[PDB]
Amino acid sequence: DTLTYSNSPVPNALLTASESGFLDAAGIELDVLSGQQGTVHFTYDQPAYTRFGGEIPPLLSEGLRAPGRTRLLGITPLLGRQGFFVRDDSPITAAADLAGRRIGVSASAIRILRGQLGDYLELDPWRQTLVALGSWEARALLHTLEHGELGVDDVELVPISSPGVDVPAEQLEESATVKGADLFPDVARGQAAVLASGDVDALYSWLPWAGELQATGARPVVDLGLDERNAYASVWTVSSGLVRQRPGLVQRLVDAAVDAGLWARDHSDAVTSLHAANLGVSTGAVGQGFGADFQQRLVPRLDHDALALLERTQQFLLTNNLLQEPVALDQWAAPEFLNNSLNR
Ligand SMILES: O=S(O)c1ccccc1-c1ccccc1
Repeated sequence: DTLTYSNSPVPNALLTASESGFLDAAGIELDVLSGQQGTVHFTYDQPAYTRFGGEIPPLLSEGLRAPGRTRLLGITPLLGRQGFFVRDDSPITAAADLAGRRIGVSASAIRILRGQLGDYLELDPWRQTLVALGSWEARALLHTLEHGELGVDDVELVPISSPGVDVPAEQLEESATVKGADLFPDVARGQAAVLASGDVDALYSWLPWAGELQATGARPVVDLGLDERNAYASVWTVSSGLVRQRPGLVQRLVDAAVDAGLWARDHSDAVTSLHAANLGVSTGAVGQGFGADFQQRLVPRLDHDALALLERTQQFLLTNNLLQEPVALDQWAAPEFLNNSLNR
């Protein structure tokens, strides 16, 4: 069987099972989304599509635009090097030092931080979701400033380009695929340039990108990766029709991901390498961006703790008016598959 797919620049068992051959053994082959069909990464508008990535796009799709297109198969928390980075030679060493400083943030993050979404509700799915992706920077800045007893009104918000948030339709359509290596090439190099421009004092970085940025001679004012309140819940979705019509296929898919997740625990280097190749980053940055032992946490989850993390992100979206009505996670989830896999 053939399924179209994609994954965000996050640790996940779908990519792992695919690259390690577990899916092939299960008689499943995945075809990654081309840049020309890239919007599906945000819209889920395909009959046999599966994605494992950030939770914001699917939450918006299910809760704001097209309820019912997907079912949730599992969750894999994400937490690693994260925060507002400054050059090593910057006199800024504590959160309090950010007072009155120039914080580079995406236009999307500025809308959220200002509490002024503008035309948000009128935007097409792609641009609309990109506004919501400004949430990473927004929450990170709020948490960071709390450390110095500061608020958003105590700093200068300066518009800059942020990876994954600023993705023009032309860039997407011109990209070979939605793999990080194609869509997000040399992120750290670009962020290092912003910090060297003399017009910004700090900017937000995370994922392996933060690992490579750090290597250029930069550091986070506050490493948000050290506090779980900065974690996100990567979600694994599949077209709802497959769940209802081809449960056998979905079960084989989930079984393969679980086996791949178990296998990953004893093949850390291979898992690091396949993620590094997929994202187009150094192998060392993967561990920094996802956590040193992320390979031990690849078996998908649907336990209450995992669902609570997903709910936490959903609440940030609701509070900030990015979502008006919440997605019923228990209804969205299709726990029977993962449950059957773990009971083998
Ligand atoms: O949750 S998202 O998939 C996501 C999560 C983390 C980093 C990048 C992206 C992304 C943004 C735009 C297009 C493709 C990926």
